[PDB]
Amino acid sequence: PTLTARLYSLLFRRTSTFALTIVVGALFFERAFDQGADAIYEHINEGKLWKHIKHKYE
Amino acid sequence: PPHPQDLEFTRLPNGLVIASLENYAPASRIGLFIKAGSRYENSNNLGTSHLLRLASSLTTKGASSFKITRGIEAVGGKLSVTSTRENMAYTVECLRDDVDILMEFLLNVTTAPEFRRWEVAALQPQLRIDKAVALQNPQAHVIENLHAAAYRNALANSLYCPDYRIGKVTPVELHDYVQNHFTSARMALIGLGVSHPVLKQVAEQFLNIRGGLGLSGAKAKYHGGEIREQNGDSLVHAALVAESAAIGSAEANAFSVLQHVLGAGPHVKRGSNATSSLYQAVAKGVHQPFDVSAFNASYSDSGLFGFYTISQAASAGDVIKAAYNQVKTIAQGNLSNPDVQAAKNKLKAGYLMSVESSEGFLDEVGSQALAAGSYTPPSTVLQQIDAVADADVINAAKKFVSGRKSMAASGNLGHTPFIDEL
Amino acid sequence: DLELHPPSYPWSHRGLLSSLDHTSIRRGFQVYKQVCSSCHSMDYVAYRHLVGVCYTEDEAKALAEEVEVQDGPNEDGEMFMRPGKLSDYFPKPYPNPEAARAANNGALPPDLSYIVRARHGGEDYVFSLLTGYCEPPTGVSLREGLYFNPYFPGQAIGMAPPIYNEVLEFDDGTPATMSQVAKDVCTFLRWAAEPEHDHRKRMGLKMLLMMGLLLPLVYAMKRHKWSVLKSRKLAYRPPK
Amino acid sequence: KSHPLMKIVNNAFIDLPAPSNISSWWNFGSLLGICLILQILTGLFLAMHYTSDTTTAFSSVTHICRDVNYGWIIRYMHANGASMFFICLYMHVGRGLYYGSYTFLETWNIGVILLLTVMATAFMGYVLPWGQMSFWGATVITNLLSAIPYIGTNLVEWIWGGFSVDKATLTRFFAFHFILPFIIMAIAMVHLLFLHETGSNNPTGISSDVDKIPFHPYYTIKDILGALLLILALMLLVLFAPDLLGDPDNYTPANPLNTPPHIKPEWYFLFAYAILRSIPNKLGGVLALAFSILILALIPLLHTSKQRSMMFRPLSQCLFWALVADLLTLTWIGGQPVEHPYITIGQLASVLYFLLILVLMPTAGTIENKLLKW
Amino acid sequence: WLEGIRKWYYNAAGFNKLGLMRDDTIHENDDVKEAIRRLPENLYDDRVFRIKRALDLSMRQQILPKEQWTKYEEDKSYLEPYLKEVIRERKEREEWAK
Amino acid sequence: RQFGHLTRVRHVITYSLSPFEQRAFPHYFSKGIPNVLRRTRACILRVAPPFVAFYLVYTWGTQEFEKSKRKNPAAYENDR
Amino acid sequence: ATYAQALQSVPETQVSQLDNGLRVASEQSSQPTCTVGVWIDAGSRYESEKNNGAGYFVEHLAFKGTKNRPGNALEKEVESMGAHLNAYSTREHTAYYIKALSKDLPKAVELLADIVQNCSLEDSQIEKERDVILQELQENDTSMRDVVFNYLHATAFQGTPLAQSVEGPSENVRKLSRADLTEYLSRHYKAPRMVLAAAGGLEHRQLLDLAQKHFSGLSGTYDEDAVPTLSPCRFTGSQICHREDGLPLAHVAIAVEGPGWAHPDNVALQVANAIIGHYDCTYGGGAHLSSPLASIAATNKLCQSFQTFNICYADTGLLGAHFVCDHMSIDDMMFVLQGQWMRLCTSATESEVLRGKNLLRNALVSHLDGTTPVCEDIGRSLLTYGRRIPLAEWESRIAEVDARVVREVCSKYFYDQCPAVAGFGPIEQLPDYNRIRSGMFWLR
Amino acid sequence: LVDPLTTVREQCEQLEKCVKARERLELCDERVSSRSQTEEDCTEELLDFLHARDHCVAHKLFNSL
Amino acid sequence: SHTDIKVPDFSDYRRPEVLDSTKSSKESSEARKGFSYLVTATTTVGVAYAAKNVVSQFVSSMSASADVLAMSK
Amino acid sequence: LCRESLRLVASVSLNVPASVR
Ligand code: HEC
Ligand code: HEM
Ligand code: HEM
Ligand SMILES: Cc1nc(C)c(-c2ccc(Oc3ccc(OC(F)(F)F)cc3)cc2)c(O)c1Cl
Repeated sequence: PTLTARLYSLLFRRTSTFALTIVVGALFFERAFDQGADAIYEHINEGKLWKHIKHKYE
Repeated sequence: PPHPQDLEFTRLPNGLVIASLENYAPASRIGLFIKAGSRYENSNNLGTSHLLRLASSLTTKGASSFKITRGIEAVGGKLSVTSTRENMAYTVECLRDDVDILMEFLLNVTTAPEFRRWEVAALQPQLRIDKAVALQNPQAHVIENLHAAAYRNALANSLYCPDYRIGKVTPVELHDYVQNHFTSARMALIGLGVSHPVLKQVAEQFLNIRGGLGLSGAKAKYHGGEIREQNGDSLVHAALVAESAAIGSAEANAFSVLQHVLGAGPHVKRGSNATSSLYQAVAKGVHQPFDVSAFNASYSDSGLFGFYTISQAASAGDVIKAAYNQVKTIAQGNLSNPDVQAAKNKLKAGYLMSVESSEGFLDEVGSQALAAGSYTPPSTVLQQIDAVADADVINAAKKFVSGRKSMAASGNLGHTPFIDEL
Repeated sequence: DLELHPPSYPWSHRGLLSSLDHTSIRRGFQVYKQVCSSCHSMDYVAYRHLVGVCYTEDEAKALAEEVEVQDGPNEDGEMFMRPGKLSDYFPKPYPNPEAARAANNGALPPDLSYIVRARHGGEDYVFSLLTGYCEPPTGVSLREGLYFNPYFPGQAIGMAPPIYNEVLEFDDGTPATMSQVAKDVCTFLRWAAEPEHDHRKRMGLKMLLMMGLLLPLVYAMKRHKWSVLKSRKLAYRPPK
Repeated sequence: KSHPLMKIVNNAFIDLPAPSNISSWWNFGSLLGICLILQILTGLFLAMHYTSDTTTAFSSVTHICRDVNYGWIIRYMHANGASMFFICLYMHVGRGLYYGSYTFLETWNIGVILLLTVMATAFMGYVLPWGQMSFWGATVITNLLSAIPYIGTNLVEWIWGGFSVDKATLTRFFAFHFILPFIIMAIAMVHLLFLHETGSNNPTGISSDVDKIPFHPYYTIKDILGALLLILALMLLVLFAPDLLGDPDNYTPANPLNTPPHIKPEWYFLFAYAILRSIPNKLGGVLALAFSILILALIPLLHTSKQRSMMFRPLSQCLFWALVADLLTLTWIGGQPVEHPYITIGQLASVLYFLLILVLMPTAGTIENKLLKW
Repeated sequence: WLEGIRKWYYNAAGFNKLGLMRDDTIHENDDVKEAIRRLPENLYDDRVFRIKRALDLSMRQQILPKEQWTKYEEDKSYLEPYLKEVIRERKEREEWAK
Repeated sequence: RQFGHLTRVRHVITYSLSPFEQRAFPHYFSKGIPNVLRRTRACILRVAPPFVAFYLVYTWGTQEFEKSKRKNPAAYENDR
Repeated sequence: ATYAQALQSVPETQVSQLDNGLRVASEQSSQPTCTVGVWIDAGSRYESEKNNGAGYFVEHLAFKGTKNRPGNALEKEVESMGAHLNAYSTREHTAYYIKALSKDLPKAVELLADIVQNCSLEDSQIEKERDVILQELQENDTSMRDVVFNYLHATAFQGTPLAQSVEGPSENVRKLSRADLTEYLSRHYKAPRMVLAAAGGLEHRQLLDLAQKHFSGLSGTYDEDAVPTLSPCRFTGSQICHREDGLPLAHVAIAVEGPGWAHPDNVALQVANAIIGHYDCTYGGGAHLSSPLASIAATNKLCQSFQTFNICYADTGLLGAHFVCDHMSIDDMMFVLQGQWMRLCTSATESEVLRGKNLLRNALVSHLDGTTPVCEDIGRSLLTYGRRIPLAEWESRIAEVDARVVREVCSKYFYDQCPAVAGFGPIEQLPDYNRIRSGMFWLR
Repeated sequence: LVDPLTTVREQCEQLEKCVKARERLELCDERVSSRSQTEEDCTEELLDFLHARDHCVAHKLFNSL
Repeated sequence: SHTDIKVPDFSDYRRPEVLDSTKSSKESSEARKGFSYLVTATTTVGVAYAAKNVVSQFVSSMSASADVLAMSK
Repeated sequence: LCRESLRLVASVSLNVPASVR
């Protein structure tokens, strides 16, 4: 079986498990994305933010 | 194979026939045959048979409309009802372990129906359906008419309720009709795949109701004559018959043989019906799609015999005459011993096949059981076929060509002949 | 009736994902507190606002207690001054427009809270104004109290050129040039007028990536559904 | 019990027979709903913190942006949402003009009402924060009514509740601004109630009862996608260019003593401001500005082609895009000061607008028929 | 000459690209609705299909191959003779009411 | 009005296919791009001239507004 | 004398073979009449695009006389002796059979061997059956049942041989020459790809020696890579919607991919199909019917007739239902039907299974009542299953089917599967495919 | 201490358009200065210049800061 | 005849995995469904993320502003 | 209904259609 084919019969077939998947997956996704793109932005604007220049004034 | 059994037989004190082949099939098949067809409908309570037929499984004394329908379906049984112009045949089927439940529901339906005003009124418009579904076949028209043209009192009556009466049948008329015609002297209990002790035991206990024919039929005064329903179908159907003789006389057999001489039906798929005398006679002046076959009706009271024509629009005049001529030149006596010997095989085999499956068998056992006294094994029938001489056949054809005529036609009847033009 | 439009000075925060430079905000703040807090009100900012932006809580509170602000009324029903605290909004140069004008030859120095968004060009203008002062060309005289600035409209501003080299000295010890001051105070004024600015642009990134992800996925579903109709085949078969 | 009976009133959202071939121009009504609901939702949350008094009205909005949690996103979604509404509106009305949908007279005329209602709402909305353009926008726009002879001068004062746009006005404008949306949402349901009598038009202009499809699942998913795009367009403005469609003067609190230099109604009104300024006469201007919007109600009586849609109508097709381009021109001309050459470009664009609609577009349709032997 | 312009316009309008006859595009309306009712089985059934195919095309956003386009020369005015009557009968109905 | 009651259609056959049995984005660029280009070709001369005309009038009236705002020209004029 | 025991007393069908291939098959009862006939693996699935509709042509010609019996002799010899001669073609099978008297069995068996082997195929007769069949195709054109079922096939098995009708496209009928038919015949009527079945009054070995007498002389073996193999036919989730409004009633057929003659599921699927059952307006039951679809249909007149089916072929089938109904009742009829499928898949009550089991039990016993039935069972059982199967085995297999099975089995073939849909008539209401497809899954 | 600005202006007003404008400034500036009671200035020209200069100034001033 | 009616050929539009008209679809359906139902499930997740975020913002709108928290201390 | 290959007892039941023999 393919990944798609296993994914179908293990998680998408029963509408119960389908929903649970979306939930689990969305919790997992949320953190990954948030922290990923937070990181991309923080790099894109490296040096400039109060979290980068915090240490100096403590 | 297993070991063939005697179709047992009894006739209780009050004239009630009982019969039971125990052929150890997995299935059990039980009929209760009753003399209550169209013939016993008077000139007022018409259709009451027809409604009564549909009315199986309306609430009864011991079982509700629900319990009946769902109870049988719970074991996958079946409660059929089969009417002739003479006999009603309430017939059950099921596995041989359920026989008593199906027997039970059968007796309630026959001995103990309530016919509740609000159920019977609700059932009425089914007549409209069941009738229209059946008059799809243009034959039904023609045959219904034919009896109404031929006979008057009893057998002129249709199997399907007349128009005006649809709705008008009262629950009193059912009570009345059942009470008067569901009686021990008019009933035969037939069993296939069941032992004789239990069929008796139940018959004694729960079918012993008033055994006094509450009405009797008439003697079927044959009239004769013609009914013609002009209606523009592509084809034209028309039947022409004459007073034949009743079933149970050796004169019936001669007409049966006379039938398979003339026309029986297809025996070989897609053939040209080479042997069929009628088809072949009318095969030759007329070059078109057409059909003809030998009509042979035979009841206890009387009988019909002649032919049925499904011709073209304008070929009606030709086909009906051409076919008539062919029967005439049999009455005049052109019948080789080969032709009687072929027909005797057709019939001998045709009968033997028609009781092969349990379905036909039970209908013949119950047919004999009511029509006259006890079972007449196949050998005697096959023998009686042989018994018919080659004179009796030509005398049957002589009785037709000379006899009083009944014609029933429907189609576009512009080029259709009348009995006096024939 | 002629007007000179600003140029496009490229700030560290110009590009669509580029954040403000909090060090330069920090410096800019001092430029306000030292150079302009004596004529320009910044009515909608308070010391707490600075915390976590360009100052610590302690630094900010120390910045607060640096000022005497009025409070009251007390038990006797009388108003009294007290040292500032985090929740105090930057103190006001005057009591009212009439006072502010009467002190400056009739002209009222506008509030700087929203000045960056209240003017076309924004910091590219304010910068250009602050540094762009120059001499009246042959033909142009001016009233007393008016100075010629070509970036201002009507070229006759009532603001004395407010920054020259080393008008103050910064905490971190950057070269306190004129153009290096204007840059920092403009970077600050931007934050003053738009505190959301860094966060907004970060959300913007998340929105872009998210639409990135969804907008094809949905289009896909739409297409999956409509396939049935887009693919179909018709056939007219009349008889005779 | 189950309430199972009037979900079966979504026989006009699910099993509704729709045409197979409506293009993305039919996506716009839905969006206008999203716009309306969005605006309402954000408006309510803004109303939780705003105050209609002149002393605090500016101060409130700032407090919303600065100190109220995420108040700034809400405030800008609201203000840019107002623009997205009007974009969606002008697309939506265009569709109707091109494809001749104005034949659905009721639905159309109810439309022309809705439009006015939304203009009226948004006009008051922009007064609420009490910035310089908020005030002078109202003073200058409203005053137009006193052009109306005899009564107008009294009528204007009644509107205002005084002798000037004042605290007395700002409060009621807030009040009305809050209410109208709902009257709009009611009328909208009627607007649909009439449409569903006939079902939608399509781009051909040819009765599509021969080829219909269930609204669901087809046009639901089409519309979800469509909304997602609008949400993109909105969020780009809100998160990247939040003041792009705004005037900066409105970031300085209103002052009835010092008039701004270039006073101008917000962008979606500029086309009519131009038409108004074309005409030298005061009343003439007002009547012109009125006609400039209400002529939408005349349109159905000016139809002439025996074909419904412009799809199969070349001449008309051009004149249409000429109209759109002229609107774009008038919109530009309305944004500029009233100096050469803008006043003459103004004139001609204005005369061109009305000439197109009343004279040329109906003629195009007539000729068009003569060329097909109609 | 006019007949050159007519020919041009016909092909510019470009209903033909969808295999539609002129009288398939006519604006539905009481008279038209009536004329159409009077049409015979074949002429009606045809129009139904021409339109059923034209809509399907419009949905897919495509047109017919150059060859299957409706051709000016061959373009039947099938609805014309029927409608003219429907109209005249109504003009008579109005005249009489005057 | 709903399915069953819309209108009378005779002698038409529709063949269709499961979304699961078929491709979502068939011949997307293969047959898309040319179809798009034909479509753009179809309409372009009806749509674009009005906007081109806008572009001309825009830049003209703008740079022309800028002339009239500028200055005067004989090199002597405000005196003599 | 129980049901369990009654299955013991059933004659174990006896089967022999020949060196030349022909399997011989017979079940003995003491019946005075009997049925005997030839069963063959041939038809429109083995046919192909150019020769389609030939098996029907041969079946037509086969009774128009052999070489040893010219003209209408073959006909008259059978007619006159009393017996009956019939034949039929399907997509995967062909049978020619005779009902006769026991005594005639020897004479009967002879004629069959002549029909199969020594067929005339008169060139004058070919053009006679050419006009016949062309008119037999116009007949079917007005029999919505037959039309819809052929459409269902066409769009269920599109692009493969099964998609083909048994009767063949009206073109082929008009352009098939002797060359094609003779070839078909000699290439497909081979002795190992055939069975000789009979039942009634006869002893197995009387048949076998008649088979050696008349069927040893048949093509006894085959050549190497000419006797064909069957390609698996792809099932395609699709729809075919013949919208014809002038017809009084709409016929629809919907089905998902069936398992195939082979698979043991075909019992639990028959049990399941028995639960949903079947109906028409002339049934007595009305509202009191056990099948909720039937009772709903009856009280509300959703339809005037509906029947579930399991059409089986070699390595696939059609497992679905068919209904005839009013132009406005289609959606509802569909909704209830799919409802029932999903109800079975996700919850199948215990007793309602026990109802199905018994209905099926009843069905097969009361189906095999006669000779013509049992001869036909034997004739195909060998051509498909490889053997014949005792009612006592069918019983065992049925008795193992319970709730959990019926569900797993129905869930297996129905739940979330693309169905194939044929609709003929005033079907403007017939739901959209995208809608119907969502009717195949759950938790709405 | 010296300002990065006061260098970048010097270096920017080398370029051809600045000197060309500065020329026109002098040139009409003369004309305006040397007469009696004419009413113009060369403000326009000043701005013409300043624009040309400051476009440049802005293009690099910020590297020093 | 109605048997002239042959279904047209969809091989232009089909999925690769179901092109061979002599190969059973039953293998690939497993993965075909999975693949399409995946798109849906992702789209749902993204939307859930998106929704969770706009809601909670609008909610947080009503908790004490920094203005009111200033004095809380 | 069809045509072209042509060469009483009523019956009704509870599970069968009605047949006309
Ligand atoms: C002691 C007085 C004083 C100081 C110091 C001062 N200003 Fe001003 N400013 C004014 C006055 C008076 C105006 C009047 C503007 C006018 O001419 O109308 C003004 C005008 C302005 C404007 C003009 C608004 C506009 O659109 O033209 C800005 C911007 C401005 N100042 C910013 C600043 C900044 C930044 C600083 C220091 C970092 C500063 N000012 C220091 C008195 C001052
Ligand atoms: C239905 C369409 C609506 C439109 C087109 C609309 C339009 C506008 C506009 C243009 C503004 C000025 C925004 C600004 O410059 O900041 C505004 C402000 C406002 N609107 Fe609405 N609005 C609508 C509905 C609502 C509703 C239903 C409410 C409340 C229930 C509401 C409440 C407000 C409030 C409180 C303001 C003032 C805050 C601010 O300046 O942003 N609006 N509206
Ligand atoms: C709040 C403002 C409005 C809303 C929410 C709204 C909503 C809708 C919706 C949802 C539809 C169905 C979708 C469609 O066909 O596009 C529709 C159709 C229509 N609306 Fe509007 N509408 C508004 C304003 C207007 C206006 C101002 C006009 C005309 C001046 C108008 C004219 C129409 C017409 C003619 C149709 C149907 C024509 C067709 O089917 O092609 N509407 N409206
Ligand atoms: C023919 C046709 N009909 C309708 C109804 C729609 C249609 C209209 C609106 C839709 O969503 C809505 C969005 C906001 C709404 O609010 C309000 F109540 F305020 F309106 C109501 C509905 C969704 C679909 C459509 O897209 C087409 Cl093509």
